[PDB]
Order: sequence, then C-alpha cells, then structure tokens
Amino acid sequence: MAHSPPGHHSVTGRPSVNGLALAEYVIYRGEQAYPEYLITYQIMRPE
Amino acid sequence: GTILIDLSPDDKEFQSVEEEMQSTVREHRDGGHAGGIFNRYNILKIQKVCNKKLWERYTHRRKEVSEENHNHANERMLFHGSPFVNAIIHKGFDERHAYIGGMFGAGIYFAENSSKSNQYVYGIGGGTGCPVHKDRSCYICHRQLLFCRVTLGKSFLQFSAM
Ligand SMILES: O=c1cc(-c2ccc(O)c(O)c2)oc2cc(O)cc(O)c12
Ligand SMILES: [Zn+2]
Repeated sequence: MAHSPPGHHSVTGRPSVNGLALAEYVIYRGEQAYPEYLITYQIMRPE
Repeated sequence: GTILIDLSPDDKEFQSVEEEMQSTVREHRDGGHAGGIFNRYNILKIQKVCNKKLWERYTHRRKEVSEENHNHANERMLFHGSPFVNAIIHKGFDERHAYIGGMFGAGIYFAENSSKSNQYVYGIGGGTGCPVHKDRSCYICHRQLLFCRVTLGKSFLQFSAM
C-alpha cells in the first residue's frame, strides 16, 4: 500500500472531462474508514 | 465482534440512506459494460454495522487527523463496492482491500456516485459479473455495497481526465 503525498491524508480524484461525474477518493490507511451501512440491492432493467 | 441491525423501511434513517444510493446514479462512459445498464436500484435491505473495536479504531485515527488539519477531520460518507464486503464488516478495511493498480496509487478507493462503486462489486471492471450467470448486468442476483464513514483530512487535489 502507498502513502498519501507528504503533508496530506488522502487524495481527491476530481473528474475534469465529464462534468456530471462526481469525485472519487483514496485513503492509504484502513483505520480512516468505518463500514457503517451494508446495503443489499438489485440493479433494475430500464423501461 | 460485529452485529448487523436491520433498518425498517419506515424509519427515516433507511429512507435517507436509500435516497443517497438512488440520487447518485449516473451513466458511465463504458455503456454499462462493467456494472450493468440501469437508472435505479431495488433496495432489498439496509443494515447498520456495529463493531466497537473497529469504531474506536476509526475515531482514534479521526482525532489524530483533525489535529493535523486545523481541527477538521473532513469526514464524508462515501460508497465502496467489492467482493470482500463480508471480510470488511468483520475485520475492517486493510491493505487487502487496496486497488493496487488504481489511478491514484495502491490505496482504498471510495466514490460519491453509488453507480461508480457498483462497477467494482463483482471485481475490477466488473470481473466476470455475477457468480450464478456470469452476467455483469444481472437483474436477478443480489448485490452488496458499503456506505462508509471516511476521514479525508487534508486531501490532495488531483484533477483527472475522466
Ligand atoms: O468502490 C470501489 C472499490 C474498488 C476496489 C478495487 C479493487 C479491489 O481489489 C477492491 O477490493 C476494491 O475500487 C474502486 C475504484 C474507484 O475508482 C472507485 C470506487 O468506488 C472503487
Ligand atoms: Zn446473476
């Protein structure tokens, strides 16, 4: 596993081409996330 | 250590979590190759994940980051999808949940778009899709993802041609 850039705690991946895509984020320590909700689902076929 | 508590669909907590899932679907540039073709989900169950050890581990690191970043943890709620969701809820996130080949280095990835995390539920690029039908766009098999509490602290801003 890598490390954050020095002086940082995470990376924000901000899409620059597709203006409807929202951000993605990377952490480099497992203790910086807590898995709060487990969601069980199906994707639905469009009409 | 972990117990799972069902939330009732009549509870406002269930409803707010479903709204976050449903409102952050978007189209993907792969045409649905990785995660399937859909505009919305059928939510079947939402469970609160409770584990005192993992929680205290999270909040201990949270306070460290806050103190290194002008008293601001920069805490967000974000989606994570993978085939290892069952290990994550019992043992926590660790190096074995890292995307070693990811755009931003070997780390643990999260998304604001629920549909982005859905592309990873059956593996990188959707792997070979569901176990039962080998179908990345399966409308039958039950999928799982996590809606997670994530501490970003001072986040390096990386603009990405995506
Ligand atoms: O939820 C995400 C999950 C993963 C992921 C990728 C590879 C793995 O071996 C793994 O265990 C998880 O990769 C992503 C990559 C992203 O760009 C955005 C995401 O939400 C995820
Ligand atoms: Zn299937």
